[PDB]
Amino acid sequence: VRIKLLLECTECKRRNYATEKNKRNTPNKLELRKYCPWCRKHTVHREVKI
Amino acid sequence: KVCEISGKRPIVANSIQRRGKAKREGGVGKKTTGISKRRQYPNLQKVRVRVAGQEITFRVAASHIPKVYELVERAKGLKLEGLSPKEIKKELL
Amino acid sequence: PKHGKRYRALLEKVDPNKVYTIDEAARLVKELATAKFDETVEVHAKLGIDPRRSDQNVRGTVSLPHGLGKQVRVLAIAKGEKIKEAEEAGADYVGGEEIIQKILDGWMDFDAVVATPDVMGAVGSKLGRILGPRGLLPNPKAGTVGFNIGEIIREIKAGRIEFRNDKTGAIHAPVGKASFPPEKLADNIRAFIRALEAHKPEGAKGTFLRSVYVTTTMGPSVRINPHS
RNA sequence: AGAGCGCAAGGGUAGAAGGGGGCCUGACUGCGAGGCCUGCAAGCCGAGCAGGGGCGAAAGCCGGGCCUAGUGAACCGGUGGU
RNA sequence: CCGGGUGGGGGGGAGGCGCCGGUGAAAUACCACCCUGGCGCGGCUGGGGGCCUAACCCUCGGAUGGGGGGACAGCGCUUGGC
RNA sequence: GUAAGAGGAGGUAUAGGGAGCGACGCUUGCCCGGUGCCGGAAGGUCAAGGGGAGGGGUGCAAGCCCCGAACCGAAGCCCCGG
RNA sequence: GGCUACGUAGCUCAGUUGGUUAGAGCACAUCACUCAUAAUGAUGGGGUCACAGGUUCGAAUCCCGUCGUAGCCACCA
Repeated sequence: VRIKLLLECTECKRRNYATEKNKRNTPNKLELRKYCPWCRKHTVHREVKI
Repeated sequence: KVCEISGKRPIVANSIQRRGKAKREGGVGKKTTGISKRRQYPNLQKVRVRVAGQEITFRVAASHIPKVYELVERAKGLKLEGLSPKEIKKELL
Repeated sequence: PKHGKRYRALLEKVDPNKVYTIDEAARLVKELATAKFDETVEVHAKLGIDPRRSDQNVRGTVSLPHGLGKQVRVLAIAKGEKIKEAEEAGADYVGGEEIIQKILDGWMDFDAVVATPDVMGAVGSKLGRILGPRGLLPNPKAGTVGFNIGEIIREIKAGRIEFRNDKTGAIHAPVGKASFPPEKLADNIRAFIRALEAHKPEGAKGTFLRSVYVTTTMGPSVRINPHS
């Protein structure tokens, strides 16, 4: 439900993506998880958009 | 009707006001799709000008009145006499 | 009498419908200072960011690639070790945590504060009713929370400026000092334009650069083609 | 093993799936042998390869949750990119 | 805000003020813009009323006109509603 | 009746159209909450229009074309009472 | 969706551009007055100004984020 809602994660260093979910209710401020983009190896990943 | 000048007779059905509701984009469209059909017809009016030896009227188009006064100008140039209202008015043009 | 005699002549030199730009302003407004001493070029800058917008009142922290000449003395509350740094900079009696009452128990003579982030916390909670509200205490962007804020002590001893918005963007850029002629006026004003464009809001539509009024301090000022 | 394993029951499980701590973020990418299932469609399962990544002394596990419900082909378009 | 501020006319005259100190959030001549509310105008831009007739419309024993209404009414296009 | 015009009526609020009841005798109680209807020159919402702060394509440029805020644009429904 | 207004004591309602010192009638409370109830006067309990954030030294008085309430236009592959 939109409370857990649905958001996506983009890398810094210009764009990139990966598919995820959230949980605003739970102590969920923002997120800087650590994944892999299409280009190169594993890196940052920043939280953004709907 | 039909103007005595440059035609200007009615228009019907798929003339239009349609209705529609129409498409664009303001989401998936303004309201997307939208569609219907209607009716539409011209203008006409009255110009009862004197000129020459008598008085005469006109069924003038929306914006073809200066043309009427022009016909007046051409009218003055010739011999417009006797008693014959629309009869003269026709010899005009 | 109303605006004085000096300002009636100095009125017959404004023609309140002019521009000058940074150039003619530099020169003729270098003249527009016949009053006392070191009139501060008061670039008076006004824009449009709705006198708060929650967090859009600039801060702009600038030195104007020259110098002022006045004094701030900083004081600093720099937890012993940081005192050392400030001790080769310009910070009077740096007092680790003790010159706090020489601010709080009524003993002024200072500006800025630089202090630290350490004591910031501590020393924030004490004088945040005077230096804070009025304009000295930390404001973590007014050159007052750090040890790289001592490099900033030299920054504040070469020019701080704290561009804020109050009710009109307003800010009064300070240099001019009626002893700088063409050169330093040109370069100073242009520099301020630079820092100006540097600190920008995130979507506040309008004229980012109306009022400039480049008044020395005692006279005329009419705009600078708010750009060049 | 009658406890627990979110939620209904069923299967199962203390040689762990349960309960405590440390590092983390494999709800990974490009693919997929060969099988479940089945009118179509869709759904289920997965070794390995390869990039690189977490943890592990290693051996090694990792394509979320012990598993079965928490789901909607297409047409329309919204939004970021190529 | 009943406290004084703001302005002009004058008498008359060589004399009258601003910082710190003091107080509080702030210090009060002067200078810069701006806000509050107002007031006058200049650009744009509308709301409301009167008078006029000559568009348009009514009528009176033929009327080239007199009398009534009149920029609405009638209509043409378009605008949203019911 | 698309219309010209027609009936109304060469009649004029004791006159003309629409509705409920149905001689005459008695009589016609409470509710304006939902709605219909009457009015009400403050106002919310909303149209094309009017306007132009602001953005873009493109030409070297002059320019051309599109997007468009503030704010003024009705009926109406909401609102107000009967 | 977009725009608008309101939500503060158990009830019902003001204080609204600050800067003070958060109220009113009902009701509860122990009284007072009357020989007697009621009428009314007094003192207390109840606000946690729709919840937070930020503006200010100092907001229930302002901008902002979430919801609840309603109003019209208006969206729904």
